[PDB]
Amino acid sequence: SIIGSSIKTGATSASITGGSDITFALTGQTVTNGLNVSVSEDTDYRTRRNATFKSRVPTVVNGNYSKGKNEVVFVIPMSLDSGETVFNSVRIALEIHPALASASVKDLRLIGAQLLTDADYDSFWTLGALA
Amino acid sequence: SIIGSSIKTGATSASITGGSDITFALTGQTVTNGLNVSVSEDTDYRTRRNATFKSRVPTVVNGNYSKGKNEVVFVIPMSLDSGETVFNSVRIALEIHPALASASVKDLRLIGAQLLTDADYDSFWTLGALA
Amino acid sequence: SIIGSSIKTGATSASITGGSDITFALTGQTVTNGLNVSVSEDTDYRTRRNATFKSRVPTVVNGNYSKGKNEVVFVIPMSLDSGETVFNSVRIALEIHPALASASVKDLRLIGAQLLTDADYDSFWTLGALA
Amino acid sequence: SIIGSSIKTGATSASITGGSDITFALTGQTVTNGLNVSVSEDTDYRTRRNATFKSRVPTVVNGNYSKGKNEVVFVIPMSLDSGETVFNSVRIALEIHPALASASVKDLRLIGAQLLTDADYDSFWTLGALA
Amino acid sequence: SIIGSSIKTGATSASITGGSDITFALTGQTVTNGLNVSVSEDTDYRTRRNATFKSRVPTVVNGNYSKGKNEVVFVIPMSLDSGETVFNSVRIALEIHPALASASVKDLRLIGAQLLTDADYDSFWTLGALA
Amino acid sequence: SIIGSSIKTGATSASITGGSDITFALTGQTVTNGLNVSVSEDTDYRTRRNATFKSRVPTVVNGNYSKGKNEVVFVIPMSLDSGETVFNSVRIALEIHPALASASVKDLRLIGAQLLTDADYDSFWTLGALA
Repeated sequence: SIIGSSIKTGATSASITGGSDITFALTGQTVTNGLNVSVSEDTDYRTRRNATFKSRVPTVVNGNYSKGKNEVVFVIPMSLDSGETVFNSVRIALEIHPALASASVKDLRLIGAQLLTDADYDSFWTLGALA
Repeated sequence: SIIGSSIKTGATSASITGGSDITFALTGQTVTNGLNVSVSEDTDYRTRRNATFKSRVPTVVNGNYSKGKNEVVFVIPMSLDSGETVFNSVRIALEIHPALASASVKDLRLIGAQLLTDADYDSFWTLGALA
Repeated sequence: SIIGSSIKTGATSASITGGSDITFALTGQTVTNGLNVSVSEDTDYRTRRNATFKSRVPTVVNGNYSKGKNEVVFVIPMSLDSGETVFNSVRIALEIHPALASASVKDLRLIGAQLLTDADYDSFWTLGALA
Repeated sequence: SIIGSSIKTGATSASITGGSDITFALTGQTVTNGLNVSVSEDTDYRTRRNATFKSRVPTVVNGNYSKGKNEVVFVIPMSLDSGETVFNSVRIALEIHPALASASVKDLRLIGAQLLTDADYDSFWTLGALA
Repeated sequence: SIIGSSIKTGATSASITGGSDITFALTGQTVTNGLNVSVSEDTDYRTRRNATFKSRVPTVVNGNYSKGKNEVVFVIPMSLDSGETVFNSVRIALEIHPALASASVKDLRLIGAQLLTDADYDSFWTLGALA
Repeated sequence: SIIGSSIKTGATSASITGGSDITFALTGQTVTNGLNVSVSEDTDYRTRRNATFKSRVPTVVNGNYSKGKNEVVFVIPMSLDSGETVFNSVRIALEIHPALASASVKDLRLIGAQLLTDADYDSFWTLGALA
């Protein structure tokens, strides 16, 4: 279902037919080049979904610029039966050279979002199935 | 607009209002535990957009499981004025522990894709703006 | 009057019948994982009252959490007759394990603040009196 | 909410709109320069809230006096799911040079209490949020 | 024009009759003792105007205070016909001893600004004239 | 207050609603590549405000120009309780490459002046705040 899948490029926008809200607040977990915001709507810190935003800037090397990198890491911590608590992590990193078109940047955001949420990729994401 | 942003958990589904289709086909670029599919709709091999799916399953070691990891990377190549061709990357990795709920797996997929597209973060991704 | 003193747990709130306001503003004195705010209402830099907020979040290590620590220190500087300026300190640290109830966190804040102000301990703080 | 917060100085007194009483009795835990009193109103020793009072006196060094230090440590012990029991600790230490005004000492007690209990600082104390 | 120039001291406030707005957002470039905010309104990072704020607070040596230093640097980047990209700088550093009058501090800010924006100095700033 | 501040670019001109005049006359202090003009209106040299103007023109290396540098430093001298006399400084240095737009030069002058004299930055300049 990965091979021969179809996804929209240059989409006008994307949206979500969704359920309840969730709201971020500042965590004050020291994070270099970024922020930590957790959801103040979960009641138990030991399992509060949080998210970390990072932004590395392009490097100026003798008139040549490297691509920059903007990461987000969203985390669901869960307490195992063993007592050891672990982390379920969705990470999305977007690396862009400044010379790319402002429109292609947003096309890239939306095409990644489709790669996450489309049904064609359900087997891949959930089961790990290649091809 | 990161601090205080609001997104949806337990969404029924996500969708996209957008333009033209793009179709994938298998590339055969060797990728370990993975798969390269490029678009058959772009014509120039230099600038032909391609994605790569890597997959690693939860493996049991010493009686208990290790969280598994499913990466995707979608790439827009562009030739720079200097001659070197550089890649523009969006990379989405998703690491799940086997104990997570089937429903919370899709909640992670949708809450991650919602961090790319939702206008609240629109200033973050484009401008690299921490606020 | 320590032995046998009585204070309130699960208080709805605490309040203060008192005089003039004092307003804080950011100082920029470098404080690691922290923040210096001094009063903009005192005028002399020598004797200008200032507070410092340090914050350390619960960090997971080897599958489980470590209790976090939030310090404050409020300082009244005074110049001594000998010339050396000395600081007068009230320091309030609060260490919470993530498993504590949200309500018991505020119960700790109020039961601690009630140990400063309640007249039973009034002889302890002023006179350094153990009884 | 820490930056630009307002608190009362030279307050006449502070109080607590509160719930049920709690009473301290002598613990006989050997504590240097101080006492241990636990609440005889909790029924299970393994989780009896206790408090420890310490008083270090000013040091006389050739006509010069160091500030003295009066600590209180209030502790909620809690039994984890792991079986290991840990301690939730509010600690309040007040360091005063004897030459400070008797009125400024009590202003310092009350200003620390406000720093604990005011709503402006809820985010800081609970979440660990700086600024 | 520099010799004999007249500028207002003890001014109430300064203003600017001008054109379009520009807004700053936090860059996420790591700066020692400092901050980087760039222009959220310029669309190409390669030429995004940005400002960097450094701050050092007065340091005390055995009762004697040192004048502190607040720097700002504002940069217009431009790429040359050489391909090399050069930074066009304006840097304003204000060094104040704590004992200075609160109003003399703001008089220094305003008198510095007049030294940039009065016509008497146009020849100096633009060309480098020393009369 | 620094993050999110708004300031005018492409401004026509800046002005100052202010108090009394002050006039400069040539000091006759020898300054390399520079000039010293002090205040003809302060009566005691010991505390006469003075300004020093330095200038370096763009230098050409085999056809390539170097950004030139125009410095100004303005000084309020004050004698301390120590007897020691310290200089209170504001220093503005404008470094321009010859290829920059004539109007962008004056826009830099005006935007630098706004960075001193806008309210958004009061906390930064006076105290040293970095937010």
